[PDB]
Amino acid sequence: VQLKESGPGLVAPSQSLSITCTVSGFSLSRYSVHWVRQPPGKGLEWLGMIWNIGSTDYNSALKSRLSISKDNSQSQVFLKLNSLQTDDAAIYYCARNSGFDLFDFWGQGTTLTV
Amino acid sequence: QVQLKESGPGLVAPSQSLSITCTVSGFSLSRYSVHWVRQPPGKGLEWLGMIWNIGSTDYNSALKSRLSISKDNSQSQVFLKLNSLQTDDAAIYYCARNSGFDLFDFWGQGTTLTVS
Amino acid sequence: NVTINPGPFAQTGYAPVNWGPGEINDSTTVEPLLDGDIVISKTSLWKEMQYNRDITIRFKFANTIIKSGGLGYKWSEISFKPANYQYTYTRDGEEVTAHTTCSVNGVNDFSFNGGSLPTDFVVSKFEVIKENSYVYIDYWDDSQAFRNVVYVRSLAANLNSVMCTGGSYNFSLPVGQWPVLTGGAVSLHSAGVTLSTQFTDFVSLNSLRFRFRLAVEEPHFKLTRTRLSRLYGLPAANPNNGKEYYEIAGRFSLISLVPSNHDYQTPIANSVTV
Amino acid sequence: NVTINPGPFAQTGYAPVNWGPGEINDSTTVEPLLDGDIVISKTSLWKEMQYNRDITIRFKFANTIIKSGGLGYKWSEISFKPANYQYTYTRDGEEVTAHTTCSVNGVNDFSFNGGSLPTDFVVSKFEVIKENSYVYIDYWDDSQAFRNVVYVRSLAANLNSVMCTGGSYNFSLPVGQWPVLTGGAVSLHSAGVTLSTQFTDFVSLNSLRFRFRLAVEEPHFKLTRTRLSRLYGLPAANPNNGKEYYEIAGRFSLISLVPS
Amino acid sequence: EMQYNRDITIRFKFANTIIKSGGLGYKWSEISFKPANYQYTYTRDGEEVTAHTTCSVNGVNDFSFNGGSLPTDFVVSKFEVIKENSYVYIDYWDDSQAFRNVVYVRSLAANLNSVMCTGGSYNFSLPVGQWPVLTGGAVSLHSAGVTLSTQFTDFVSLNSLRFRFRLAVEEPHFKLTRTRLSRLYGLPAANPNNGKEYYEIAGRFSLISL
Amino acid sequence: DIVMTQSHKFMSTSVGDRVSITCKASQDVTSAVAWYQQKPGQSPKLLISSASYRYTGVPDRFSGSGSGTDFTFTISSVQAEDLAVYYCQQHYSTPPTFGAGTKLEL
Amino acid sequence: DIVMTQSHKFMSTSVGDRVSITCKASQDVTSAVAWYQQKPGQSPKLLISSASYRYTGVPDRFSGSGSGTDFTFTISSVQAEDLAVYYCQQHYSTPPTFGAGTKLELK
Repeated sequence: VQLKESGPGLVAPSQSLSITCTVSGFSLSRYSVHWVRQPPGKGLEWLGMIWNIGSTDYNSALKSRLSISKDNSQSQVFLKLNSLQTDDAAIYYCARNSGFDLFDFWGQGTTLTV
Repeated sequence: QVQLKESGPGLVAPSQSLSITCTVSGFSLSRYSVHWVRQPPGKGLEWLGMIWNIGSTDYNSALKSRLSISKDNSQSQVFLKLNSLQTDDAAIYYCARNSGFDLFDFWGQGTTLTVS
Repeated sequence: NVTINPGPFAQTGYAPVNWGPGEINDSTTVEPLLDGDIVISKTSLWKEMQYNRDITIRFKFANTIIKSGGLGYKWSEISFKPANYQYTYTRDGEEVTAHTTCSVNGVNDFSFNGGSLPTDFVVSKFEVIKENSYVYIDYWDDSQAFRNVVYVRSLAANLNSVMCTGGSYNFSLPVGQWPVLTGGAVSLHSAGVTLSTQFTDFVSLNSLRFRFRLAVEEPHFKLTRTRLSRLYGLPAANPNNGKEYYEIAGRFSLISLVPSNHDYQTPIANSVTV
Repeated sequence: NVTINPGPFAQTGYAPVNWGPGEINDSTTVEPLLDGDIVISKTSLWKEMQYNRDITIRFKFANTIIKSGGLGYKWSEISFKPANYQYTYTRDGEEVTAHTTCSVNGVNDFSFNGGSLPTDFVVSKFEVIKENSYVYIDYWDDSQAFRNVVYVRSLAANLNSVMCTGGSYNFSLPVGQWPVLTGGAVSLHSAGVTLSTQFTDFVSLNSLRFRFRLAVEEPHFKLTRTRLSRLYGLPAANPNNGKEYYEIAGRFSLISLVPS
Repeated sequence: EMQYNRDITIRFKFANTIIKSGGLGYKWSEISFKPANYQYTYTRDGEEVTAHTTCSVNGVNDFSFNGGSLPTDFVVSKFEVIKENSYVYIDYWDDSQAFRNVVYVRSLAANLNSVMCTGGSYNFSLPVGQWPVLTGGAVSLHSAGVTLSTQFTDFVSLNSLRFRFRLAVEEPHFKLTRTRLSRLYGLPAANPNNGKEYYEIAGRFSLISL
Repeated sequence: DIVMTQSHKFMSTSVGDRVSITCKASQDVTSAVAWYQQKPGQSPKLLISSASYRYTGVPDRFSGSGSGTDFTFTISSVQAEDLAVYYCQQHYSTPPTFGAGTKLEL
Repeated sequence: DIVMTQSHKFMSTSVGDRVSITCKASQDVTSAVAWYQQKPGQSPKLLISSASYRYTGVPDRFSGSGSGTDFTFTISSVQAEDLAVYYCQQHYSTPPTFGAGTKLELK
């Protein structure tokens, strides 16, 4: 199994954002994926989850601002965040789920500059 | 106990409609099904149509397109309608219950029809 | 390149399925080793329709026999097991293929103890179905009707009764006379239908289950050379009694949903030329 | 561009249901006498939707034991039996009531025979479950989601695991030493969910069935005063071990076709 | 002004490209047309003549079916189909006196009879489920003008005559089974040749080379 | 469809004498036959439900038999109450279909 | 929502001496608490999946305990590559919620 991210790295306020997590070794029709981020020098958080079936679940606060999507054809997953701030700057991770909300394998993690 | 009673005009004219009402008793129409048959004078008997326990209905091919079977579960009464009848359609009509596949168990008294 | 635009209503529909058998009642045996809200799609069209078709069902029982260790006089188990069958019959329309899978539930378990010697004869369990028990005959078909059993609103089957009779089975003892198990009949009367879908990771495997109630009828079943006598039921020794298949025949009506070939959404001017 | 259906649309809908339990693997025992086409409704308007919510499954097993007549040393059955539970809990600021039923299939039955004298201890059937068995738990609720489970397309559930361990049963012999059964434990992992409907005459009767897969764990279980060998599994003697409820937590997502 | 005018026998066959998208076998992307060549020998005027003919299409219509975003469901994003709007172009090269002196012409024309082209049946290969098919479709070709043109084949440039053909749609319907689509009209690009090697057109062409 | 026939149409049978009747089918009906009795001024009644089954309350003298195509209905003693018409139904297919109707005479 | 806290942000132990950490919860999460480890320049890893169960291959010198509200994580002997941050998760509710992140320093 290998989870790799890919993103811009530098962005401007009041704009969009798109990251893509490319998976290999496991099928996205047998597992689910989670997105998390780490405000610099602060506790880690849950952002959203995309299930095995196609349904998605979001964090309450950023519900209004994000979309999560996937494509079994590209064996990839992707997230979009819009109308960002300075506070939204952090390092972003995509992870796999095994049980209820246990994270098993993680990616390298891209850092963001706004 | 169970009782099946019919009710109909008795006399009718060609090129007209027809309506008959089997009034069941002692058994729910949501637990059983009902069949319509008739016996033209002499000769033998036929099958006309059947109304199921759930609401679906099945008809006989020869008389198809002329028959109309329906019921009201709360009224405990089935009703059949035949239109555009002829002299050949004259017969005694009998509503009957079904137990297995097509076994008839209890029958009504049977009304006789005259067309002229 | 003209581009035919999509219409307002969504084209959602049935989900992929594979027709198969259901669960079963099973139990193994261990012998000792010593002796002694979000919206995912837009609006879509669906209409309720009636499919009334004839159903012919052919079934066959199966049996399993397990003898214990030692001199070989005594048996450990004689019981039922699922069995499958396939065939082709003719609806008035065409020929259709069919599969079936029988099974039981609520079975009664009898035993007999001839003695505590190595030579004496004991059978620790032989099963028998009876009043309380039931029989479930699952079914799937190739016709058009079975393609629309998903999303069913109502379903009712009118079926005939059948009689199953017991054959005979001979206990091969190393030495001495051979006792025998013989007869026993039960008669199936229809009860309601059951549908079921198992949601595994990518296929909705599904199945029906025709239930069937039982009543007891003569002949009796008997074990020869012993005190057990004249008890009612269908032993598991030889249920088929030399017949390839028992049959049930009757009608079934279903009221279900169907994707609406509504006929309005069409590219304008889809017609022959003029 | 394409033509569009504009007329007034008809009102088909869900059909009356009553939520309840499913079938169950059962078997009695008889003991010796002595001791020696037509369109029913018009075009309508439907829609597909998500219902994703949390869940707390609380359950508890049940056992049956029966003795055989005589001196009182012979048991004929130490077996399992379905059990029911009714509870309440909170989910996103809503109190839901709920009912649960626990049955077991795939059982592996055992036996011991200490001898044939009238006095010898004997147990003809005590059943355990040990990696060749499944526990099936049925659940119904009072929320809105369960109202719209009719006509479902896909359901999935991410649920935590729960370890169940055995207690101890002290067999009562009229005279002499009392042997005892003690030990055993299994872990219940999740597997596929099932939905089953029964079209009886009156009204449809449906049932949900979460299906769990067992895996054996320590401690080992044993029967004293005999030669049974430290086997592994969950003995059906005292499965819940003085705990009122075992519980599992999780989340379930269903994708259902709801009337629009 | 040396005049050449001859009987003529055209032969041809379409060809399609199918491209599926990745895994699980459900979601196709394109079912389109593409040009196609055929070579043959026939006898006319008591002489044996070899020929090479290439068929292409323009004005094609694009249809689509989207069964949903959920993975398992069936999807085909673009299958082309021909109708009254579209035009066919078939080009012909022969091996005789005439088609050596077909450059520098003063007048071209031709009288050609007509033909019918019918669809076949394509079977989508789903891993699990019942296989939806694509069947039906008809169309009839009726002649139009002639022009000069050149077709390039096997690294040898060649000088030939290009016939245009207008279309008229006709029955049977074309339909996707196991879906709501049904009773559409035209010729889809799944199996147009229908196992038939060659449709053939016959007639005569008039030419006054200079 | 299914088609059935009866041997006779009227049969002279004395009181207290054994009597049998047969009706034939065209296709193969394994064991699905029924027998109805219609007295004058009465509605038909069900006496047989299978190849040789007896419905509840039917008198003992009556019985039936047959398998495959040929099927028969037998009484041991005729009695005054037994003077009536008797029909044979088939129920192994979609259109239930009766026979012509053969009866008795004293 | 769910809320968690960890006692200190630094805990100091020489190679070979017991480490012991605690994190409290804002409700009675029944045995559903996990523990992650993040080394410098590394992505977090899963060590103690349920309050006590150790996931897959992790050394034995790790272990955990606790029930109800209070939960703890204990190492018996320290090594040189254990200097890392450790987080405690809670998995009995919709928003998985980590702690702040407490780590170790060497003497």
